[PDB]
Amino acid sequence: DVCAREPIHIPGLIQPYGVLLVIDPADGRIVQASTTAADLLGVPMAALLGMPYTQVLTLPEAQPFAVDDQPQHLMHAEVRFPQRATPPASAWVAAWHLYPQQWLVEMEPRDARLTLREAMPLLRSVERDPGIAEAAVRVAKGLRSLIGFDRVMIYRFDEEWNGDIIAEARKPELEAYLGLHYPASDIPAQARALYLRNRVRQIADVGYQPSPIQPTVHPQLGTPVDLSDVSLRSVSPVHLEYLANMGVTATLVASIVVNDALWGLISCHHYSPHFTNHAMRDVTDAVARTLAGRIGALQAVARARLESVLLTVREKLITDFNDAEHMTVELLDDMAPDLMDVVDADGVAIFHGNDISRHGTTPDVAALRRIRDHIESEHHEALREDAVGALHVDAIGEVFPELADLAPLAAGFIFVPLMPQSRSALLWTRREQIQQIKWAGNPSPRKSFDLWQQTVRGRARRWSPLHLESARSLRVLIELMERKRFQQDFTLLEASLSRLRDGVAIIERGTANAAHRLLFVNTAFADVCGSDVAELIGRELQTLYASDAPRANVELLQDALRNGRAAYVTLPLQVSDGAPVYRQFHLEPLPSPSGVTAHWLLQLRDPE
Amino acid sequence: DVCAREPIHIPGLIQPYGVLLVIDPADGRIVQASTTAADLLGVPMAALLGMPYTQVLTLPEAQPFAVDDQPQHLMHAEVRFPQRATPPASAWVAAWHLYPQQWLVEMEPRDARVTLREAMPLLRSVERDPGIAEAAVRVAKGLRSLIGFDRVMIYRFDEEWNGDIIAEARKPELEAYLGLHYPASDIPAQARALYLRNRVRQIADVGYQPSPIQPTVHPQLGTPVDLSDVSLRSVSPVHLEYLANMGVTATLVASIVVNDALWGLISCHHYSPHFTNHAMRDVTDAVARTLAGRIGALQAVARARLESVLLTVREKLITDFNDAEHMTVELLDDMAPDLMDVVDADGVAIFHGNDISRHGTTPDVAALRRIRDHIESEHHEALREDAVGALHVDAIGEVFPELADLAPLAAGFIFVPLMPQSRSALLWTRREQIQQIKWAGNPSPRKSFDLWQQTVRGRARRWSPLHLESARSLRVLIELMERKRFQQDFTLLEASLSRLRDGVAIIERGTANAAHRLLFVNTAFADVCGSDVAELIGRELQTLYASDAPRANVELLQDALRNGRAAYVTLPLQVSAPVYRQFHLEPLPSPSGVTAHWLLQLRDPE
Ligand SMILES: */C=C/C1=C(C)C(=O)N/C1=C\C1=NC(=C\c2[nH]c(/C=C3\NC(=O)C(C=C)=C3C)c(C)c2CCC(=O)O)/C(CCC(=O)O)=C1C
Ligand SMILES: *C(=C)C1=C(C)C(=O)N/C1=C\C1=NC(=C\c2[nH]c(/C=C3\NC(=O)C(C=C)=C3C)c(C)c2CCC(=O)O)/C(CCC(=O)O)=C1C
Repeated sequence: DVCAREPIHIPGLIQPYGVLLVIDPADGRIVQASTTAADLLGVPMAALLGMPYTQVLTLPEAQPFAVDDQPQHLMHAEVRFPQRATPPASAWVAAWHLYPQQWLVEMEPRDARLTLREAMPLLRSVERDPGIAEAAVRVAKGLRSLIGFDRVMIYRFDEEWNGDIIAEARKPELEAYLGLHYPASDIPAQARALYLRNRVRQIADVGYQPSPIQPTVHPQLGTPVDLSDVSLRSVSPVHLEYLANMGVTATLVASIVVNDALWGLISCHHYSPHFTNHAMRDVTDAVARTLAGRIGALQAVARARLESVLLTVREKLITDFNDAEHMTVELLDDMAPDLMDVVDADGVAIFHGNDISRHGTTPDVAALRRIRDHIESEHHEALREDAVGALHVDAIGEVFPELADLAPLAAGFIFVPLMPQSRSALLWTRREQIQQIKWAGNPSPRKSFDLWQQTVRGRARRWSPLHLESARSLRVLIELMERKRFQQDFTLLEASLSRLRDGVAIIERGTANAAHRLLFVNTAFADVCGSDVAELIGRELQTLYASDAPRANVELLQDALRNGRAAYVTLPLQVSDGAPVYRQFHLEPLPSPSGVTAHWLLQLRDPE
Repeated sequence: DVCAREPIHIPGLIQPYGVLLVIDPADGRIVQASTTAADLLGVPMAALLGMPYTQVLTLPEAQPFAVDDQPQHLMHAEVRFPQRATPPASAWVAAWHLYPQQWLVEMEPRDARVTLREAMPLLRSVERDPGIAEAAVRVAKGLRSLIGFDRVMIYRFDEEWNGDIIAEARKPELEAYLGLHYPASDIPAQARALYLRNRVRQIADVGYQPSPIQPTVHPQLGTPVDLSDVSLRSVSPVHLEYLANMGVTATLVASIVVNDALWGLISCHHYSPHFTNHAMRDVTDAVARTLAGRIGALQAVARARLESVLLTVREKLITDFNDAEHMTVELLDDMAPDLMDVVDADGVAIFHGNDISRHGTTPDVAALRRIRDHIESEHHEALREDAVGALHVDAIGEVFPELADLAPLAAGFIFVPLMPQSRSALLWTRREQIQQIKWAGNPSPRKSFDLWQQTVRGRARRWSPLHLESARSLRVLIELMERKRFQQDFTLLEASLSRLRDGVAIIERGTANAAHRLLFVNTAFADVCGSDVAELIGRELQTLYASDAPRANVELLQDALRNGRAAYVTLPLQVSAPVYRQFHLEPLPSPSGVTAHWLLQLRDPE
């Protein structure tokens, strides 16, 4: 928090190995310059300030130019210093950063002796490597041989922005850092952000003399120099403290940017001073690029493969579960392996009112009932809201402290449906996975990096979002269960109704513009009318009584229908053939949650 | 296809610019060799054939070796020819393809003339710019300046393997090819497949003299040379015809391979002869890979963004839809915008037995009923089986020719559920999207490339697999609808039966375990007994009649219950006067026909 609040991009200091000048794109005048400029360029800080760059420039290659909006970056090219008699003992090379209001020229030694063509057999290998692990180690081993670093490691960022050394290539005599876990605070967010912008950075000598930009703020713009893109940018004195405490004298780290996000870093350490020249710096850029590219592709194909297997298994469960009308014991015992696999659970428990069907490695029925009871609690009603489609825990003891135990079999779980009481419910469980976090430290930078193995009990393997959506996708199985149950009970009650002696009908109350329709009619009611049951459903009630029926008796029926009340009247029926069939109409209003009657029960006593 | 039928990988011919030899990994002797070898190597085809390679070429950088299974490929390295009195008018460079039974050495001029270093500002720029379009044009403009080709274009493959020029950089004086559509037959599957294997190919001069491999078939293996990995491999005379008809003299194309699949190509044309040396072929591979990597990342972020918006909206619909027990008109009118957005439809229609709730831009009720009827057809049962979780069409006229019209509003659609009849159903519709496809020809290769704008009607915007999964994920609302309907009807029937004047009870059978128990009982049946409805549920049919009942009348009831048949007997009940009543036991239908429940009714005295 207070660590992440540090400029780091505007230190007003550079590394002493190179020289930096700030040029005004209108005049070509040097507005700001680092103290290291005076010694190489010839002219001291006095006249060097406010001087046209061309008088101290000898660039045989490309030249700087005006930029409209998007800045342009020119590569390291030969630079010579005319206002001095052979100032360097080594070849010098200058890079340009051209922004609309300022130009920045950074120059550093060429160095020579070591390159892109020799990196190609390595790049070509990782491009066709299977799995991130294989590529990561190939890159560390390969890069360690290409540049000459004492140790090269691939630092993968995890979900909480912590880090893990997943690959390492080092001098045999060195203590291995492989598999060591570092907190998220070691690389604060403001640094991580810059590591997407500036993808390769070097520290030639940890604890150097930082060379400051003479006018710290722009003499006419009043702004500090945004050294985000300058490779010479002086690094944090907190990181330089950490690096000295770790015993490293030189650094070179390149970002692994997968899908426009910092996936990890290629961290190189040298326990002696080491300047990585523009050439080696470009080679490490190419390997980081290729490694980020392969990781992404492998991750993309993986997801794509997993999603299609997980779909088949889901679609089989939806079909198999629909096809069977009565949910037998062998049905669920066949379903169980695929019902666990879809979400990658260690066990599953199917609930249907007091009954529980447990499969795989799950707690006992008493505990599965203890877990379900606890979730549907009034106390845990906020959890079900804040949950997305299914409630899930990675560590039962944290979320549900009263279910602290049960962690060995149901440490993690996916509970569906989010609706309380419900009758039908699915509970996927993952058992405890004792995790061993290999800290290189413990919880201003740390002096010691001693191994500290934190043993974490009561947690299960994290539910991947692929497995959480696979769960949400199977909510349809809960509604399948409920529908089929109400369907079974409804047809039973309809069968009992359709075979009654007394002739009954369920009337749906109309509206002002709608009329009262027959919703249900039994064979005894339909036969007294003449028409078959199917033809009479949806027929208006006003149809059933003869278009002759007395005013008084009809108005009594209409008054109850109008007011949603009850009626008992003898009315003649609309005769299909002849004989006047009078029946006594017993209209009774069926209860409504609002008390405002929505349906009636019409029954016509069968004479006996 | 008669196009793809051509085995373009075994032509028995090479491009004349380089030399090819087939070496036996046991002896090191040259078994086969292109006619261009004799002139370069010194020794003519006569003594050259069957000669140890070591005698005819000295390699100071890289040497061949034995391979066990997986072939190895050595890069272009310096090659010198000792059997000739100064044969190099230019520097020569040799590449090796080492297979377990054969070695293949292909050599071509070094050419020289800053390269991989100069490509770096371009590579760093594409990996940082947003959107495939921006990158594609950057690559064409950039690559045109790096390797000086007259025109550079980015050819993106579509769903039906056709191709579209999405980016172009050309000599100003040249007629633009940008936005032109080419058929899938122009690059046969045979070629596309090879373009995954061999990632960069060049034609130095279209209509060259093809130099053949002297023993066309291996002298001891009897097989033709699989030139699939060889850069000198002679190209099809059909493409060379096409290229000459288009007026191009030189070509260089590199594959854009996104997630191990051919996404497109970087096609370069030169209207004068042009040989691209190993170095610029490596530079164009680096840009093709960086562009393929940028395309993939942008596609990955896109999916990631879409999946998270589609999720929120889907869970907004599952909650809102569950919360309401009464499906009001304003209910569905509130749901409608989010119900259309989840699948990115232009309209939606909710069905629930004869009723239809139309929202957005959708056809009329008569048409929505015409469509639904057509899907649940007997002669269209093959579609719903072959469909995954939801049936969907991109162009209604193709799949359903009788539904040829309707396309202006329901050109595309997603229908859920796949089960026929089923009272509840959702139909998402996308309206027609008239496409203007700009052909460079018309339907042996075409002589003319004249513009032909096909005005494509009757199709809608393609249903992304993400929207299709967003649809499958909302199958739960169809089951929500059906559950809530059966629940509403069941409580209604339960309320009704619990009046009726006549005493009613539903008897569950006494299978093996237990006896025949009361499943349901109405208030009229419970009152004649004495006990309340709740206490009487679960009780045996034996417990509610009191020990005063005659043997014969009881045995008549017992006989029907035993056989799963019907009865009608007068039996006394439990006296809380004994109270006799007409026991009318009727067997309720079963799917097996084997009776599982009965309807007991006791006619109320009148
Ligand atoms: C302010 C809190 C910090 C603590 C505590 C600490 O240890 N570091 C803190 C701050 C910063 N770290 C910065 C950069 C940084 N951190 C790492 C971490 C590692 N490097 C390693 O080699 C290993 C293990 C071998 C670890 C865990 C790296 C690699 C970097 C970047 C170094 C580089 O790119 O050169 C940082 C930003 C500094 C800057 O770039 O200006 C801060 C403030
Ligand atoms: C049917 C056969 C064919 C017709 C008709 C036709 O026109 N070509 C046919 C066959 C083959 N084409 C092959 C390769 C190929 N085709 C293209 C297409 C284009 N290139 C362009 O520049 C444009 C428009 C500007 C189109 C359209 C391309 C780029 C290639 C690959 C060229 C290369 O990689 O060098 C082949 C395979 C030939 C081979 O490589 O052996 C056949 C057969």
